Amino acid sequence: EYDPNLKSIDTPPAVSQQMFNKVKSNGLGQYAYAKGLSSKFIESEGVKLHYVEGGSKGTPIVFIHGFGSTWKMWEPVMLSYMKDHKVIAIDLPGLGQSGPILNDDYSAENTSKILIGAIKKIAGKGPIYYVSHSLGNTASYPLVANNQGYIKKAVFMDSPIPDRAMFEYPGYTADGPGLGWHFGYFSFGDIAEKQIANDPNLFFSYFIKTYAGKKEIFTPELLAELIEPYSTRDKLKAAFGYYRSHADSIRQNEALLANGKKLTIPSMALTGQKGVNDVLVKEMRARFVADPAQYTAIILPDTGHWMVEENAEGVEKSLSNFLF
Amino acid sequence: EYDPNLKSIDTPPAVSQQMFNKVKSNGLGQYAYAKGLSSKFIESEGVKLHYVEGGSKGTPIVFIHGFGSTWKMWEPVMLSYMKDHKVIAIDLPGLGQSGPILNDDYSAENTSKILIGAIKKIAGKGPIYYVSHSLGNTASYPLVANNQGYIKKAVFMDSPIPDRAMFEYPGYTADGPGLGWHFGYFSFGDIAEKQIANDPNLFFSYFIKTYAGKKEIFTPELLAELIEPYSTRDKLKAAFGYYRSHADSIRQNEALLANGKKLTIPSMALTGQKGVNDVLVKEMRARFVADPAQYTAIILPDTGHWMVEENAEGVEKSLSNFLF
Repeated sequence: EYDPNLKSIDTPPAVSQQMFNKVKSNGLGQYAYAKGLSSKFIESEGVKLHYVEGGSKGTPIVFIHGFGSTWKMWEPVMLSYMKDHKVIAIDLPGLGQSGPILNDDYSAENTSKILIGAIKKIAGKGPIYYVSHSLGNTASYPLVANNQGYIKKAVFMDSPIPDRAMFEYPGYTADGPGLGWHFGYFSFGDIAEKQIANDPNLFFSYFIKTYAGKKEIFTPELLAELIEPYSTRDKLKAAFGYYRSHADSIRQNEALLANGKKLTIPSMALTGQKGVNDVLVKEMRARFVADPAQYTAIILPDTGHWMVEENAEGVEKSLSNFLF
Repeated sequence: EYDPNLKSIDTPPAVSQQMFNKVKSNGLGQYAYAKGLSSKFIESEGVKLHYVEGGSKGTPIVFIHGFGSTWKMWEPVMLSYMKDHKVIAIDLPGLGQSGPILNDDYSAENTSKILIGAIKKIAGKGPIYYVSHSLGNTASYPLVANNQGYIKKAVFMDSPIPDRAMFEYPGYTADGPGLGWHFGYFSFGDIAEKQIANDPNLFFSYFIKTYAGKKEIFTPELLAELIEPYSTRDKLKAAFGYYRSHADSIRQNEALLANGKKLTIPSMALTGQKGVNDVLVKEMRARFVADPAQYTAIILPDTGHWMVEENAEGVEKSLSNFLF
């Protein structure tokens, strides 16, 4: 929730860059994976994807991060599940250590095409469970909707799936900046890319803390680890490509919804009370589920947008109860 | 109207600063006062306001600029009218050469109180005509609603007056970034202030051209003149205070309307088709005017948001036909 008293940092960009360098050179943040996990790369449709996996036996679980995150956001859950499950977290095209989509088509259909080809190779013949967060929800709906069966169950976390309401979210509210404003700023030419690349730490420290419920978790070192992956123009260009492509993704998802392809597999909207809250919950119920008997909605209390950082226990309990 | 084909500049920020310095050092832009016009300062409620005046006899006309402008935006109109009218253009609190509101209360009620005190000293016993553009519309509704009679006719240009719909304007649309996004960005901590201060020429060249119908008018030299007044953290902080204070301004204007304080004097919505377009026209007609017969709506075709820059003759004739 917007906090009018939150201060932005005044760290000089040069000092922040030293922090980012230290993260990479010391193999921290997105480059750090715990015992049991392996970092790999795979080519899909000419795009080199980075992923991390663990486990072997048991229904595979594929985790797709979003904006401000990489695969790394899933590490605690992956470690928790790897004893019983193959666990796979993939960096979204262009983000983390995955290469960019060079024709700039970051629409839901294109990213879904890229992801599914990789998933089929890494996860195998299935079925699998599919867990998505933030921009993962933008990248993934066609993938999930067109692969029900191979996807046995699916979870979308906090952020809305692109639909007609994305043309409606307000830029401003009685509480200050609204859900809609970043969809505009991030698709406003290359301005966000250029402005944020000048001082990624400044923008993201404020941005990340703003949507956190538990702000104290986000120490400067943790913030550096989180922001390093988004510290260059190429990574910001890729991230904001998702936003430029939203009108496309909306048209694509609206077509799926109208042309049969609602969800007939069990699905869950899992959100943070202090994050995006009830938007995804209402959205999926009203528009995305064929039978509400298969739909679970859970809003974690006192939890912001960064759900695994702030409430890994709540995320894990919700996923376990729903998936297994 | 967003332009996906418009490119941002690549001018180094140091080179842009040379341009801003040339503007100030040579008395260009907001510092250039045409023959017959006089630059002055007046204290109101502890705030030092800059204003420019011309003419002597005739019903006075007060002009209030908005975001991206200063008194300077009105100069051609002022020159047109000064032989027959006292003409007065005031820099909004904190903007142009006016000093800041130190407690950050840039709400409609506060800015209206500051403005009306100065206006009554400068313009005299009245009655007067009042003409506003962009953030001037945010600053001015209580002033106008509470001083009808002294204010004999009022014109609001392009931008909406803060009301309930300002909590609704979408951040994103099928045609790209929407009317709502900047209301959120500009009220998001001090992030806009800091990012734009790093390279004002980059942000404003793109912002200004995007909102223009006639983009060719905005040469680098004109843009240097327009951006210089918004080239420092203090000026940007004030500008974005109007945005932080919008939720206050909305509650204040809604309270006015709910207590029946609609306009009962002739009023006009004068907008640019390629600018904010029909939003203000519809808003004033539905919510702000007691008697539709007193209300004039004019949307200038092929004219963007910067109405006097882009169509000085159309603005002058529309104003003249309505006011005189």
